Amino acid sequence: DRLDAALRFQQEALNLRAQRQEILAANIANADTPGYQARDIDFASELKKVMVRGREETGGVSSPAVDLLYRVPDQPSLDGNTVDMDRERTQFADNSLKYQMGLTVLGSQLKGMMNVLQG
Amino acid sequence: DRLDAALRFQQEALNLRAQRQEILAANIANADTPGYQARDIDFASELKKVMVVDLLYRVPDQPSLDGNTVDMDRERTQFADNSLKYQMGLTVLGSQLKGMMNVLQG
Amino acid sequence: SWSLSVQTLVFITSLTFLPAILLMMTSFTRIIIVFGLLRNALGTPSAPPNQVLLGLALFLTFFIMSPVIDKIYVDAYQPFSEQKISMQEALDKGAQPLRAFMLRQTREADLALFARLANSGPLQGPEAVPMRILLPAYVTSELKTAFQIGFTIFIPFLIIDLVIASVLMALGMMMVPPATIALPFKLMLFVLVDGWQLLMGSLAQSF
Amino acid sequence: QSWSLSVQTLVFITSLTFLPAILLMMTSFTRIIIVFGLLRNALGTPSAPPNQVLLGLALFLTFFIMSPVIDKIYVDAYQPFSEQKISMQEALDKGAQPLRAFMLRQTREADLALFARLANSGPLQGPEAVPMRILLPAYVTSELKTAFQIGFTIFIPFLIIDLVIASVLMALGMMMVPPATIALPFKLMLFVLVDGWQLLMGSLAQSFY
Amino acid sequence: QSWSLSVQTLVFITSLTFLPAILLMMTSFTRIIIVFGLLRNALGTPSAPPNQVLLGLALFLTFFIMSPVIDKIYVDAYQPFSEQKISMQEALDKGAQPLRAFMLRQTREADLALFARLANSGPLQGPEAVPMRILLPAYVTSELKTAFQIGFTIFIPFLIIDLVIASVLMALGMMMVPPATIALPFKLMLFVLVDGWQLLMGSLAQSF
Amino acid sequence: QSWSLSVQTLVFITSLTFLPAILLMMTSFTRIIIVFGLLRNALGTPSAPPNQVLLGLALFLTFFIMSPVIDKIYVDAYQPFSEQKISMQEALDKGAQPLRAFMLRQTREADLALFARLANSGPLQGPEAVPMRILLPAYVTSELKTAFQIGFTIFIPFLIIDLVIASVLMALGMMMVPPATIALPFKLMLFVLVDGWQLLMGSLAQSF
Amino acid sequence: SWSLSVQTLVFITSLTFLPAILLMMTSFTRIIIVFGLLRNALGTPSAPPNQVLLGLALFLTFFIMSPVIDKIYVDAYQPFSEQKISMQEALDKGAQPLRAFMLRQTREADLALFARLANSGPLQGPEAVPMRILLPAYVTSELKTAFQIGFTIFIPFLIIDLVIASVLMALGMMMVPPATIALPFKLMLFVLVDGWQLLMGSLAQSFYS
Amino acid sequence: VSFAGQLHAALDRISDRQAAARVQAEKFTLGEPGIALNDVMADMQKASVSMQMGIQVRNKLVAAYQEVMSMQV
Amino acid sequence: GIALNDVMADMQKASVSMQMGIQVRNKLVAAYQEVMSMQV
Amino acid sequence: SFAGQLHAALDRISDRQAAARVQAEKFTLGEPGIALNDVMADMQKASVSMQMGIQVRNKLVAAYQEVMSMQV
Amino acid sequence: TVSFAGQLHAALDRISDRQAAARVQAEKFTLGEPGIALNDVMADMQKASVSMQMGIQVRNKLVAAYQEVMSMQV
Amino acid sequence: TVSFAGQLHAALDRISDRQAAARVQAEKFTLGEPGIALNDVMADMQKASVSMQMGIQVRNKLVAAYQEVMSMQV
Amino acid sequence: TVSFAGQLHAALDRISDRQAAARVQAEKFTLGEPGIALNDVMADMQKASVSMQMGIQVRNKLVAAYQEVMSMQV
Amino acid sequence: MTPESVMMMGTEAMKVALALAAPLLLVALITGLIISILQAATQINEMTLSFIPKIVAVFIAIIVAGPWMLNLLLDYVRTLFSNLPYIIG
Amino acid sequence: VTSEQWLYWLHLYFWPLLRVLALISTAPILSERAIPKRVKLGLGIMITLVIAPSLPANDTPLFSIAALWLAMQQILIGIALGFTMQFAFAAVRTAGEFIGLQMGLSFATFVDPGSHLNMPVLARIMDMLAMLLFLTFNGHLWLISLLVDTFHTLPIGSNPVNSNAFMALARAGGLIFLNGLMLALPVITLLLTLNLALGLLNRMAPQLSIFVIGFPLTLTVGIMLMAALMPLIAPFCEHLFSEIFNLLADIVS
Repeated sequence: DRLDAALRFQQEALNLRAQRQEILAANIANADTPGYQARDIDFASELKKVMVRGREETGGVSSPAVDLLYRVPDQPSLDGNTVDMDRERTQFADNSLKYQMGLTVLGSQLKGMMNVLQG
Repeated sequence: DRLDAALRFQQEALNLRAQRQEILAANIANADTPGYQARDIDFASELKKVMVVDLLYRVPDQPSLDGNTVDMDRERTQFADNSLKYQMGLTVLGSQLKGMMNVLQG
Repeated sequence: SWSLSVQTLVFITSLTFLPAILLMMTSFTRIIIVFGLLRNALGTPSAPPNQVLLGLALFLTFFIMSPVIDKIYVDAYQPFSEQKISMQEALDKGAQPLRAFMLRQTREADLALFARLANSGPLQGPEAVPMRILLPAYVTSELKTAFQIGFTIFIPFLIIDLVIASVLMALGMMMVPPATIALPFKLMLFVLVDGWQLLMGSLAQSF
Repeated sequence: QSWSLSVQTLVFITSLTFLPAILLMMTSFTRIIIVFGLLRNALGTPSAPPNQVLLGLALFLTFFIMSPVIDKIYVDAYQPFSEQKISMQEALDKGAQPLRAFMLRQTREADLALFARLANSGPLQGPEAVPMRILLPAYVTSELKTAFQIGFTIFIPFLIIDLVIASVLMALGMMMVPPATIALPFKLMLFVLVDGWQLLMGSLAQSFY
Repeated sequence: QSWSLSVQTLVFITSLTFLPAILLMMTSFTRIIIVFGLLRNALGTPSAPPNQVLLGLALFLTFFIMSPVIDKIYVDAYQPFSEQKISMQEALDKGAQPLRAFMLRQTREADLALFARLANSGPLQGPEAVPMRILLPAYVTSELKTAFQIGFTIFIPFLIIDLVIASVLMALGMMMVPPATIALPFKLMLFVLVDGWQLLMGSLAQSF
Repeated sequence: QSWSLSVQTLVFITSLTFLPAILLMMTSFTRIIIVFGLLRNALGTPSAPPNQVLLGLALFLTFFIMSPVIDKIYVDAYQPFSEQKISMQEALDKGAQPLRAFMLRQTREADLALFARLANSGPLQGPEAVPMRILLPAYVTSELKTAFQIGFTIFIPFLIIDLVIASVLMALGMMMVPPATIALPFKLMLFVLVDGWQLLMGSLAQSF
Repeated sequence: SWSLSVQTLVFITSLTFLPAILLMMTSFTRIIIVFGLLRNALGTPSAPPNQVLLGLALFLTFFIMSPVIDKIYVDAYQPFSEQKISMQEALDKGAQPLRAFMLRQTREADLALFARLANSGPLQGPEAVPMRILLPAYVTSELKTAFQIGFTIFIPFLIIDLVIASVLMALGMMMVPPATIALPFKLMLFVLVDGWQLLMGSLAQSFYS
Repeated sequence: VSFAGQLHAALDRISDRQAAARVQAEKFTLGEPGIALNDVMADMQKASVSMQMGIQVRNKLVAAYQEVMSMQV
Repeated sequence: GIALNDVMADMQKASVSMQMGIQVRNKLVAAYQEVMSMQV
Repeated sequence: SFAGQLHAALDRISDRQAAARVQAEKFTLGEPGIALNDVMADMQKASVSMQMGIQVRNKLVAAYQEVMSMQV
Repeated sequence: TVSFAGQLHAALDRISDRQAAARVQAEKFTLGEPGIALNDVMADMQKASVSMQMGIQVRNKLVAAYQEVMSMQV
Repeated sequence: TVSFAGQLHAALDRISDRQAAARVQAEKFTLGEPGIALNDVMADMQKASVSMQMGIQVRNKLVAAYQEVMSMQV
Repeated sequence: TVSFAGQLHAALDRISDRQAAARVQAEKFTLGEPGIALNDVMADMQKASVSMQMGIQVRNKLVAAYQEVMSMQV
Repeated sequence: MTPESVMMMGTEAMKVALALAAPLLLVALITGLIISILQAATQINEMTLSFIPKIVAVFIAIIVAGPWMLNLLLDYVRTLFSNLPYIIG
Repeated sequence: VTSEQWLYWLHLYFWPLLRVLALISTAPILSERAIPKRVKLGLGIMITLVIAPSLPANDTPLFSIAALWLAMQQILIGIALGFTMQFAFAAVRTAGEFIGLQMGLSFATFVDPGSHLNMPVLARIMDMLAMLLFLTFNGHLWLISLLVDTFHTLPIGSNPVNSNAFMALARAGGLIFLNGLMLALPVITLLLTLNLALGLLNRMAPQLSIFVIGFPLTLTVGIMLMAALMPLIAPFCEHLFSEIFNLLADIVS
């Protein structure tokens, strides 16, 4: 209980990082599909929401209970998709580094605990 | 050895790709020899034979006057394809060896 | 509340002092010394094994601490789950029954000596005695109580030995050792009166 | 001039290993436990209180005895260390002086002279200039001698009881009666009525002063 | 010929590993420790001085006794090595000589002959050329013999005390009174009065 | 045919793990250490010389006893292998010979017969047909038996002294004294006046 | 069959449990318990050093388990090495001779108890017993057999001490320790009656009988 | 059904995935139609990831077993 | 299905809890054996 | 006294750990003004302090066990 | 009649002949002898490396098991 | 009269002095001082690390020797 | 007349000569002495490292074995 | 294996002990009784002169019957160790 | 997929392992130091592997004071079972030591109590005979079975506890003495008569008796008496084991 609660914030943040990267990869895959609005999630609000109330799924075809918001387009396009590649690749790299940061923090905490237990 | 049986297929494919690459480059080099026939091997049949070489003449497309049947475009495409497949075989064999290695490392 | 890893470190560290807690804080020393003196009384220093005496003292200690364990459970074990009190306010609250027990079993002279050994002048009240002054005083009081109980146990066996020797001397024997004759009579007296159960009952009554 | 943090941590953790050695050879502990080791022999019960009880009682008594020395070390040396006004080297130099004085006051002059002569040391102007290499073993020797003196003196009343009981047993013609078993309960009586434990600890504490 | 630095530090750490063996078999630690144990047994108090106290006393006495040898090693061998004047091999060879001389001073010729004859060594001219592999076991054996001699001699006054108290008790008819209980306090008194600890340590130091 | 250098390095560095096992089971260390422990028990004091001194002394004695075998191995195996004249496996086979002879010379016939019975061996023939896996346990058993034979007769003089002192003390009348307490100094006296250590080493060496 | 990477992984992992196989599935436990008990009996707790006894026990176990290892090699290791039997079937084929060796030396009472504790159905023949029942039954039977052997071993070495004490007591030497006298005589006995050949042969028969 | 059964199932699944990727790679190298290099390379990637997962699980499991066997009773 | 993120985190948590249990039991067993190795 | 100093040291170490954890948590949410290098340095400092506490505990426990094992 | 020493010798031989075969193939390919291919040289070298890693891991497991068995007290 | 405490103090002072010199040079180089080069800074830091590692190993060996000697039964 | 200390000294000296030779070769190459090739310099450096690591492993095994032999209860 | 076999094991063992110790104890007892009755007849009473001939008599007892004891005890131990693998359970 | 929920398996396999290992470390014959530690640990592990899947798994976290209470409960149950079993061997040792002390085997205890000179060799003889008998009657299997059975009576989950029950185990300390007296009785009494007979001899001409004639005679008589008395312990052995077992069954509940 105590150990589960202490490691729950970073674990949930890392899971939300994984889901956000899945969404960003879906946006990158559909970058040339005509009529596809780019989707993204508000990381902080959804993280607090998952924090207060546990993770839930729409079904389980299954998907998370996250709110898929639409990204504001930069410039218009005749085909009708709002996937701007610069934004997609910047968010992809930023999410990548933040996921690596979450892995580093969680691994440091778990070693910081094995150090105590080991004897 | 069991280690040979796992890596036999990719090694034989890599060697056959190298041999066919040499044959195609020989066809390119002898493009100007009058009376030279363009030779090639059937990769799949020879791979069966080695896993379980004979040179086959290429069917000419255009009739030249000096008897040379080497066509530039066909063999250039085949040469590029063989280079690509040799790289793919190297990649697959390296991946298998690296997996066998990380199984052991510890 | 401080860090979980520090809590784990402190808990495992405090687990080491378990023999110290059993000996210095509970009554285990008293029963173990009483058992040793009683064994010395019967004249057989290896009749019941040391292991058996230690385990019997452990069981007696567990029973005689059962009220204090219950008070600890009420004041510390339960509210630590309901989180009305936790960490600091509780560990000390749970240790309070131990303080009450050790105040009950400690003489005033030992506490006075250990206070004047620590220059603690303003120690006026009797429920605010620090652990540093309370612990060794309690141990010394336990030693005195155990020695007194051992002497009380010694009295009847000494009487039996003296009686046997006197009858041997009066009957004319001057060379026969009285210990060999008196040992089985000591045992038959100990068993017949059922010495063991009354001894444990008195120890439980002795608190 | 100050040591680096890594060197300071290394020195501190290394010196943490000498805790039993420091306790035995520098504090009161050696005089206490040894006397206990003899007292349990005088009472006629080698079992006595268990070994761990006696060891912990000696530890508590030692802490109470060295409370003034510990307080002086905390005030003069460790407090500037925590409040950053001193280095580790200077703290080590300064904190040992009260402990050196405590060791010197219980050190017999003969043993100190013996260890000087044995180290071929030059003329020591005054107590203040005595090296620690000379003060430590001399203090241990004087400590052992004092502990043996206290133990032999302790051995007296129980010898009185044993002699009286044996004389009474033999005067009645009861020659075949071993007096040790008879005299053991009376030794316990003597230790109980006079409050032997409290008196002995008070005597030890006063002896160190 | 000079060892490279990494080899030098490898040798240094490997030699530091063998420190207790050098202390026990090359210094005066073993004889003092044996005499202390025998003395503790002789007083009838098998556990009065804790083992750590006696071990520390023996270590300090050994350091004081071996201070001249350590000074000779420092002045002749270690100091030039620390100033890069000489290599590690020649420094070790030069440092062996004072310790070898000290060990030869405290060995018995019979044990040296026994180990020389056992090892089939050729005739050796004088004490100048005796291998360390020959000298070390002979020195250890001589130290054991000397320690036993000292302990047996020390055992005498306590034996006198035990015999006299036993005879005094027996001549009174006290047939079932054990003499150990009466003898132990008097053994302590005898050892205290003669200033036993410092006298025995001085005697051990003087014998070296 | 020869092993690759990587295989040679692997085998060589792996074989160093069995060095304590080789020293204990296959060499003279076991008998000497058992005799020393039994002598410590027989002296009346259980830990007078520290275990470290006895272990080092037994190691030196084992080296001195086995030096001829080591020389034979060096001549036959180590030297021609290091000069790259024989392979590793053949060098090991050649070097196993003098050690096999040393093990055989001290091996009881009954031990070898029993361990050949348990290994299904049928027509053995020449003493030069016993395999290493059969010879080794028989050698260990013979060494244990020989060490016990030496120890129980080392015990004899100290028992004589104990019995004589106890008989004299009790016949004189002082039956309340502990005979061992008075006897221990006399055991030390007997050990030092006979030169017990030197003679014991001589006997242990001449037992081979 | 498994991929070669999986086979190598399984082989390397299974190489870890070798001490467990030696201790809980092999003849090692009885021999080591008997050796420890015998060492406790002779009064020399450090005589054959633990390493010597361990090496002797290893050689004895190797000599005793030879037919089982031979059957495993001929039935499981040989077909597996010749690519006739898969890696996941060589283990099952080789676990049968070891199971048979463990069964013969086990005891009905232990088998019945551990068949009851698992709430398993009736086992009409030994061919229905799984490894989950045979393993601890074999372990308990081996422990009991080793302790029986050691406790009948212990008797003569205590008999000698008894007679030594009685003889010492006949003459009034009540303050002579009997253990110090008995130890050389116990060593003499264990030398005389081929102390080790008889014990070695008795243990080996105890397995093959 | 049991822990050993679950471990056997995991090993079988990992080996089956690796064999499927290898067979598809050999089919592509053979020249048979319909097999795309994209699928071959992605399946080899997935097989490598699964092998690494199995290796990590084995490493931990061995570490936990060593920890349990080190307990003093 | 369950991803590596969850599998690894629970795997580590179980390893940590098992190590904690082992250490606490070792402390308890050592204390008990120290108590029973007494001399009364 | 001594228990008080130990309690103060443990409190300081736990405050270190809590500050590092809170800073990392705030940085995870995307809060401005917290830089990655500061987070990593604080995490490493907290780890160093905790390791020092563990080592001190080990030395003290070993010293206590060695003292309590003496033969009076 | 199985032999653990014989089995270890056979395994060490297998590794050593694999390494020697790869080495000799590299020898001939460096010397310029026709018929030897570079990819075959590299593949044989990597196979020898895998075999030696096999041997090293088995050595580690065997040594650890032996040390744990011999560190036990009877 | 050579004392071991003096030698240990001298060795610790040498290690601390080397570490302090390397730290000071690195601090000055970070502050943009002209006459300090990066290669010298890194080499000095590595030398200080080597010296401190040597000190740690010597301390470990000394502690092992002391704990072995003080564990005797006299 | 075989002394193990003599063989240890010989092996240690041989390692030292290899290291010194590699160091001197690198020294001379740096000073631009004609006749020295970089590939041979690196090869001899790696051989020196291999020899030193072999010495380290042998020392580790010997020290471990000595500590296991020297800690038995006699 | 059966408890009857075990208790028989103890009995025969301790009867072997009795046979081993009976000659020495009986010789000592006879010597002590003879010296005591001689003291009573002569009206001499010192507790030490009865201790003198007892040692000599008991030590002669090993001279005369010692080989018999040594042969009996070895035979007992040999038979016990030989029958060890047949009383296993 | 690929779940392998580790916490469930750990909580299922931990507490039964704690109880089984707690019994193992204290139960006679299973707690003797001659067994290597790894053998005991493996036996506990295998017994838990057999038993645990049938039991209802607990879900209390290992990082809670509830886990500490559970561990204390398992340790208490195991040590109580093992110690109650050990009481019978304690009684046999007491009877043997008393027979030996009436032999005059160790006379130095009457003059120097606890003076490092005591050899209760008869106590050891009958202790190992009792161990052999316990092995024959398969008492250890019963112990293991009862360790398993105490679950149905007292499940792993924290349950409330009683009091005088502990006294019962402590009051079992009387049995060690009470049964010991009887075993002796069949021999000490006759020895007593023998000593009485020696007294009649000392009522004749003064001195010249005891310490010179009494000791060998009484030693030989004790030897042959209790050699004849050896067949008697086995029914008393079964009586002792039955007493301990049904006391355990009655009081553990």
